[PDB]
Amino acid sequence: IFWFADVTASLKTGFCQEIFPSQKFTERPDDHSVASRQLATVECSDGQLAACINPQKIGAALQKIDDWWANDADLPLRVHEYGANHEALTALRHPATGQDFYHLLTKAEQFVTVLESSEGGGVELPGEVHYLMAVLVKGGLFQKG
Amino acid sequence: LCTHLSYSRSLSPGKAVFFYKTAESDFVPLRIEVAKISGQKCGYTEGFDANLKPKNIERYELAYSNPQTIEACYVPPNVDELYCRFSLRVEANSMRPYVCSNPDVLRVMIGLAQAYQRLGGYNELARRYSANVLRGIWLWRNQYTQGTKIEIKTSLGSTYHIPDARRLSWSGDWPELEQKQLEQLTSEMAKALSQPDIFWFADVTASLKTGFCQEIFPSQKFTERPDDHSVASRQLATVECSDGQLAACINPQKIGAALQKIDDWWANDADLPLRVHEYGANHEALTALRHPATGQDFYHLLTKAEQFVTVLESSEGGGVELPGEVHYLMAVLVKGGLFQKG
Amino acid sequence: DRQLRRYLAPYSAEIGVDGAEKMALVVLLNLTLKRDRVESLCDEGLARQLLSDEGHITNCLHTVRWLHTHNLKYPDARVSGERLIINAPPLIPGVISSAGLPMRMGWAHDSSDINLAKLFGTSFRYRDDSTNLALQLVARSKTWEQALIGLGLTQQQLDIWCQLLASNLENNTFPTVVSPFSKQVRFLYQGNYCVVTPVVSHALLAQLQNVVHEKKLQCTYIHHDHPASVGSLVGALGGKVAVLDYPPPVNGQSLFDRSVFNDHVFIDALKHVISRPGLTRKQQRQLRLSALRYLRRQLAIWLGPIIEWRDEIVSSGSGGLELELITQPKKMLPELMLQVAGRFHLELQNHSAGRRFAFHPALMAPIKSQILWLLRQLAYLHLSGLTVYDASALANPYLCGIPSLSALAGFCHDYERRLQSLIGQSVYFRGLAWYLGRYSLVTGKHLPEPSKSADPKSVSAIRRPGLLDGRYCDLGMDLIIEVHIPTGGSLPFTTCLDLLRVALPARFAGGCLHPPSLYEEYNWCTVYQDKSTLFTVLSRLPRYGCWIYPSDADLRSFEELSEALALDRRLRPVATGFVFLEEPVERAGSIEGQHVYAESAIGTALCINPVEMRLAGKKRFFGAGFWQLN
Repeated sequence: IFWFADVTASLKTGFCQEIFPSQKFTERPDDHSVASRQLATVECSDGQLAACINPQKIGAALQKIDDWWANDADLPLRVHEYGANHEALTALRHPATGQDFYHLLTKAEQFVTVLESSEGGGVELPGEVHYLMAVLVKGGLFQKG
Repeated sequence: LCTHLSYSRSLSPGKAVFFYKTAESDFVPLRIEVAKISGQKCGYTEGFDANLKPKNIERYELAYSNPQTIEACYVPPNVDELYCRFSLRVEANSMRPYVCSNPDVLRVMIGLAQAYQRLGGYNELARRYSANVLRGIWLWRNQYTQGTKIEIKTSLGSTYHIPDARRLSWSGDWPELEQKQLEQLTSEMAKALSQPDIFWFADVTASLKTGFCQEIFPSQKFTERPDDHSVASRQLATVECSDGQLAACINPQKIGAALQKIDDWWANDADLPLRVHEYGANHEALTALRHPATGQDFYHLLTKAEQFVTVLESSEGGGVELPGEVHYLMAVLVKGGLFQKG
Repeated sequence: DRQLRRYLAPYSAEIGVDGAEKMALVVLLNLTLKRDRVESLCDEGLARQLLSDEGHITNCLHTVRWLHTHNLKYPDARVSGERLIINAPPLIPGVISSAGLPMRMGWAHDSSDINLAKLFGTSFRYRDDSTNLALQLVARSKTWEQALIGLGLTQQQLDIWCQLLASNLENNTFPTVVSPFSKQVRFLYQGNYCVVTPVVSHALLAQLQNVVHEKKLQCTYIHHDHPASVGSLVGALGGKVAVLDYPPPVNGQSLFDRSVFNDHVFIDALKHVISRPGLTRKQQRQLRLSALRYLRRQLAIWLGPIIEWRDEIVSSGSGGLELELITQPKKMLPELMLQVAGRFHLELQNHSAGRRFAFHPALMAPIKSQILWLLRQLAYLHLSGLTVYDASALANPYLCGIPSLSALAGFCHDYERRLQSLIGQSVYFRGLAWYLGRYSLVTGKHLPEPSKSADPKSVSAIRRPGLLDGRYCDLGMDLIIEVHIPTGGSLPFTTCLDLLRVALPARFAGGCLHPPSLYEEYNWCTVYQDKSTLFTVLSRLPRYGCWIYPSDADLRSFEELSEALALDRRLRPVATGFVFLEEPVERAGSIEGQHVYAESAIGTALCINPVEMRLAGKKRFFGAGFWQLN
């Protein structure tokens, strides 16, 4: 199925309101000549530059749907194999808890067995199955077993 | 057989380039850009050791970022069509061994190629190669468009046009005024492949209708890991244009590997077709479908030529009698290589 | 000090040991251990202990069997078979080679040995010549034997070793068969074909590693995985080997003649048209007509560069009238007569002598008539536009730059054979010329196809043969071939032009060769039987390209090359061919007929700008601009 969406939003603003585009990750300066803070732009077909937000910066927001830990939903995390929380500089699914992706990846034979025995169509799917599927959607490398 | 035997390659393509048009100039290159990103600390050995034995780190140690440097490429705002093109030459070069150390082996390989030609069979190879051009599978990961058009010109004056390539399958039957062009193209190529002293040259262009700022996937370079941290870990291939600017491209052998993906002769179960390989290598599953232990590989089959020629000579021809083993072997000779120590 | 290990390394200058034979045996024996186990190479005790271990020394004596002068494994560790020991070929005045260097040996076999091989294969300067430990003991050099017995060796142990050590250097100096992973290429020699296999010279490569760093030459580095599996030198250099890098170096003005009016005869001619009474009709007509013929020529000359501009530009593919009105259709030209005649008088008006003639009534009709006439009148195998993808930019293991010339000579001939099988008449190529319009270096390296099973049987896993470090580039180039037909009657026909397109090979310098693109096609395969027409067209080439010419200078070393390159800016080193190590023989494994070993020949060439031959003239171009074999 070749599916596309095209999303446009309109912002009603202030008289001369400040705008916040993506920043560059820069090298340490030592020339006293390069800006200490630099913004990201794109090149238009006519040669002008324009402010933008990076692809993965949009994506980090869209995939922020993880509130399956600790039996208390609170606010959702960005899906991460170790449950990283950037605001508090910590990790919710530390390997020491048994709650991370890698511990769970090894029980697949048992999950299939349960799903097959279940009825479904309802609310019976457990948090551990949803988490796993969410990670497979943000695909990456799962190697060196 | 003999100590030395080899063939050169009979079907060779060019380097493909991406570009677009403007109202001010007819050829503007698509180009690549480089940038710093903030990555994740994830995966095994990052947190576990041995076989699932957690290693001793503090909780906060995985919340840190992992920076990386990559190259990337995007279509700029407001470009309605992206164009890609390449050249193709085909030579009837499987009729004779590049080298052969034994006159008795040589006369036999010659006999076989000719016995095959007159019964039909080059049409079969041409049909398969032709299908892969018109389907568009040589765009690899860039096939996901809102509409794809393919146009071909040749040195004989013909022109072919596929109004929309997105639906042509490997297995099935094509729409009218498409099925027909496949037949006509097959004829030009079937001849080019087997009859010498015909110069043939093709020019294949296509157009892609894209999204607002869609990502594009050109060929990647093979590199060493830099030790500097100021040099990109993922570097993309570009070609120099006549004006001195660089543009994104796809490498010749990457186009080639796609065109020859025609082998659905294995195990009497077609599935999807493989890239022709002497051992039936399957890259997706990391295995081999014509393992020497089965008797199904090229090297076992290379010794049955005397039996095959005998059959080809005794057969009436023009029918459906040609076996999988003869077709396979001819396909391998077309992708020539080193067949020594026989 | 690590500097001692540096000076004993194969890539460093040799050092003298005269009068120090005792400590030389101690240091050289101590080098046979891993660096982690040795606090000093100067400990006499460790040496006396190592010397008493017949097994350790026996393992060291065994490495002698594979000492070589030339390394058959250098580019590819997979080559298996015997060593090669040959005295350097006679010096050729025009070629850089091992012929001018002294005798040296190296070692290659197992990865494990490296340390154990250092006892006998390490060279040094002695009695003011180049030697090593194995040679001094085999030759019965008493000073070394007296020191060695003094360090604890029994006379009986030495009497036996002198024999076994000598025996290891007395046989297996030439391979029995050609190894299956070696290179084989074939060319004509003395009227027939011979297969050539190149090999790298140990002495020559080791010297280059020192010269480029000391003389500050342009260079780069080639990597080798598993250095211990390729050789003494590559291991010592940590898998990074230096090579040379010398790539190729890739109006509002009047269009009118600058001196047609500077001829005193022109002035006289005018006077003759004006003429004089007193003569007979025949006399007047003869003088008049002669003057007119002269002037006619001058009219053709005067507009010459202008007409030249037209023909060149229009045929090949702003705004001033003397430029735009000529660009127009030739049929229109007659209507410019009055304008040309006007300009003519003006040009005379602006000249020091023409002030007596311009706009004089007498010259009106004459000038106009001859111009009108002129206006009414106005009204070798060349391969162009070739593109090569992925050409090999590494000519020989010593030099990066312009692709090896041996490859172009090769190309000319495969093309000739293909054409000869198409045309019944004999066809032969005397010379071949090379022009460079585009040169782009491509970074990275190719990944090999998985053609090797992980295990021969009962395994369904595929492995990668190995990886190499090479250099590649893309080219754009034209060729001008001097084609000759022996038969009195020739075939200058369209049929032959088609056959010339068909015969064209698809392979060049290891890369892929293509014609100019179809959508913009012109006649890329024209033929000329006139030096004047062909040279005139060639003078029109873009100024940013290069012609490559043969050089005159004779160089016998890299130091002489360094000076020649410091002085010129047009000079570049190139690969030119091969130098034989032995006479051609019959040998098992040869592709076709006789087989011979050789080493690469390094020579030079010149890079000439299109502007320099526009001035040099067709005479110098057709004498010097064409290359040949022998």
